[PDB]
Amino acid sequence: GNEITALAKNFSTLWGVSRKTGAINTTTAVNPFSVLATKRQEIIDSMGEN
Amino acid sequence: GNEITALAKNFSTLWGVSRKTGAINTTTAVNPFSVLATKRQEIIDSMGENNGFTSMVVLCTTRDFNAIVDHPDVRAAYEGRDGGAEYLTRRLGDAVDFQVFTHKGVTLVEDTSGKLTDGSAYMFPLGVQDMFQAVYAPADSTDHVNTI
Amino acid sequence: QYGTESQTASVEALVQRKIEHIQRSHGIYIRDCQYTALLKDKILAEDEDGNEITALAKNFSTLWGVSRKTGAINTTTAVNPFSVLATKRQEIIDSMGENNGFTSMVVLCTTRDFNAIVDHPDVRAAYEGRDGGAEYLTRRLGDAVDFQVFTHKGVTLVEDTSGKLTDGSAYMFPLGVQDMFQAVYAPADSTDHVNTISQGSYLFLNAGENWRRDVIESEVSYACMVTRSELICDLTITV
Amino acid sequence: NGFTSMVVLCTTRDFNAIVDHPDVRAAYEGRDGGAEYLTRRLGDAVDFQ
Amino acid sequence: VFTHKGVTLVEDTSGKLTDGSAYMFPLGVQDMFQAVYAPADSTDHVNTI
Amino acid sequence: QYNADAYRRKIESINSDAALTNGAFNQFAYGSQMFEGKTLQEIAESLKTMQVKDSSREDENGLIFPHVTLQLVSPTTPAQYYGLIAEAVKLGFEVCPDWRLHVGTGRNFPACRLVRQAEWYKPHNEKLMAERIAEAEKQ
Amino acid sequence: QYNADAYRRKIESINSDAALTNGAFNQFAYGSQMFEGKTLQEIAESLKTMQVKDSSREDENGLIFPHVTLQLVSPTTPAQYYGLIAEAVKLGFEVCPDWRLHVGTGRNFPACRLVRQAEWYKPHNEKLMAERIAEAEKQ
Amino acid sequence: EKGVTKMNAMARGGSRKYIGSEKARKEIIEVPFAPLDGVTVASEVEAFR
Amino acid sequence: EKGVTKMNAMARGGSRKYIGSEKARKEIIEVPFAPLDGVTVASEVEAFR
Repeated sequence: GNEITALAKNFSTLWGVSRKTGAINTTTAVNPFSVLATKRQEIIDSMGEN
Repeated sequence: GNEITALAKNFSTLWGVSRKTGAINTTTAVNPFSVLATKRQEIIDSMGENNGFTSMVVLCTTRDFNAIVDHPDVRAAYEGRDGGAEYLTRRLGDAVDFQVFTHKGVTLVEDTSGKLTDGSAYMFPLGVQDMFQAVYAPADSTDHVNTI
Repeated sequence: QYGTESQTASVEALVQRKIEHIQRSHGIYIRDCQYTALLKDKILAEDEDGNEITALAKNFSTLWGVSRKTGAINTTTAVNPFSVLATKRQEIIDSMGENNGFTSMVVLCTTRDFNAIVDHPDVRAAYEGRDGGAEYLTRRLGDAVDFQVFTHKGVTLVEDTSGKLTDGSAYMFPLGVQDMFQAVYAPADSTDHVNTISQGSYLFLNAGENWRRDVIESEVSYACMVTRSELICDLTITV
Repeated sequence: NGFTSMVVLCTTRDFNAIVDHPDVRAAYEGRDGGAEYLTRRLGDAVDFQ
Repeated sequence: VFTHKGVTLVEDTSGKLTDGSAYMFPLGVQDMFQAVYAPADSTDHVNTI
Repeated sequence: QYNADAYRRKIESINSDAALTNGAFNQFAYGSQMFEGKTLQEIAESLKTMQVKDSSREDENGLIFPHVTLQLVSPTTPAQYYGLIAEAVKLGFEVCPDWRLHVGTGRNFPACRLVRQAEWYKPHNEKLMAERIAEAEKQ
Repeated sequence: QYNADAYRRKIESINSDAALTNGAFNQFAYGSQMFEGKTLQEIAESLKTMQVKDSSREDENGLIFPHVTLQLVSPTTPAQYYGLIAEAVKLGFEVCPDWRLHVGTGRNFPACRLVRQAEWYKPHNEKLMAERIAEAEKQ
Repeated sequence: EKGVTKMNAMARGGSRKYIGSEKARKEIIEVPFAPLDGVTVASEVEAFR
Repeated sequence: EKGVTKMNAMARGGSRKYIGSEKARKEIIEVPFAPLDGVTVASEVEAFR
């Protein structure tokens, strides 16, 4: 159960690309979906002409 | 004249290694060959398993070669020997004419092609197996595809 | 298909690569055995996970009841490192007995330790102020590799750049003493190759044992031996 | 930047008068036979300075 | 051979020179020393190179 | 042994009057460490009345030899090497008149053999010989 | 020409204060003939206040240069070569402190560059320059 | 890399033969293609000699 | 101007094999002619045949 680093290739470090992240805590207050919407705009901007 | 990022894969990123650095101010009194030997030792420490190499060469330009050689600490050493026809490269080739100097284990080599920027030398070991590889791919035809 | 008879074009290339790989691996193994024997005084026996097999990893200081000399040299200190090597040269000389026939007093060490000891204030005046070169017997005899040699006061330093030595470990031992370092090969693990003189490193082509492939099997049985292990003087260098 | 050298072609008088200057007289006197590829590659065929 | 002050002394040991006879002359000047061969003294070897 | 000319005849030959005419009794002052953080005058003064050092199988620190040879090594500019020769001779440290005695460690060809002054060597040598003989006798 | 700095600036550079720091103005005292029938003290005295000689295209007998370089040739024992260096420095003939300026005629490697005294060179150089300028003006 | 042909170990006479392979660092890249086809033969014997 | 390097990378297989240049700075000159016919092949110097 130990990863074979010669075969386990991270996609980000493979395609020369990076991935997005986020941080939400729904216990306190506010609507969490604002962060999701902002990530949606970021993703659709990343797609761009598609 | 713009690099194609889809084909110009970097070397010390594809494997996960990093080159070393250096600094040789020939105007100062510190021996340049002291720094050269220190970097040679640091490179040797990074080989480990096989660690069998023919020679330790420093590829420099004519200006850098003459600035390092003409250092007060190295002059006498160069004037007395200047290779003395007892260098590995001078005995292996024996026909190509370029300046060489072996001192403190590192072989200074002068590159006269104009491809090296002044004030930039590259230490590296000769003879290390499969450290430098190159290959010829086939043509762009449908008859030489999948052909040697 | 055993094309060593009509070896026209491709045999002398694929075959050359195959053996140049197999014997390269076997040479790596044998160098490991030799360095383990000389540095650690034991036969190199290990498991797959890297755990020593105590049944085969027979030490040499107990198999003969002799003890290696030990020493320590501090380059930062003011004492001449070769003065220490001068005294412990004699300690090995005395234990040689009445059949002393050593060629040289090899003090094989690492690049860092070599540089540290030769850069000592007492040593640099002779290393820089002499080192005639092409006069040391080892340098003249070899003349085919990049290693630093310094023969000062009988002691013959030799820098080892093979990476098998950890820093601060100089192993002083005589060279040329007859029957002090011995090596042995053994036959294969076949019924055909039992009670047969060892042929070096073995190599077989196994085809019918499987169907998914054909297997090449290489088998080397090797063990070094340091009989007179009372002459090697392990040292410790602090820089 | 592919230039191998930087040659200054001149005559015997110009060469002998430009290198005998006080700031370069000593450097010329204390020179070496391994000047450059010119004295090495083109040697034994043309006797130049 | 002794090349001092441009002058290039050359000792001749062929015995064709009497002592006290030094013959100073430039070398390499084109068409200063010329030699000629001639055909034989035969009717077949007349008007022949 | 036990001062049986090992310190009576050896020291007599070390001072002598023909040990200058002959060779032997030579101290080498190479470069590198000998120049670290020292002036030319300071080095020249230190060269005078400089006893022997280690690795000498004959007498270890066997007093001050009548001949000191300074040679040119790789980490030594010709200004430094010829600096000592001129500085030393100024303070009365004359050079050996025998051309055969100007030799180095085989290689590093430039080597000059400098003869010390009598006052700087013979008194100290005699005093050290007397003290060593007395100490050996008191045993 | 006609004393247009050919004897005003040339002599000024010959004496100067940085001609010692830089090279140039070097007189070679080789062996063979320089030792025939002469003592070490006599040769050392003759070396001081020794003007130039023939084959000098620059100034022929152009006064006394600030640097005299004595080197070792084949017909010269090391006793003779190191004899002059010690003899000269005794009478105030100090050696050049620049290691790059200790060179010979390419071959015959051992060569020491000795710097003359100011009194032995500059007064005579100035007097000769003044006399030459006066003689050129009177024409 | 050390380990792929690392026979080492000590195995055991009779069974358990180490079949060392795989786990080797290996990246495949695309070889850049550069044509110098810029040319126009006029006669050139059609480069057929 | 400022560097000349042919044989670039170029994409592989089906791609543009640039066999000509479009943006450049070209000049046309007429190369001088020079015959030296001054000679007279003697009937013996016709061994060329």
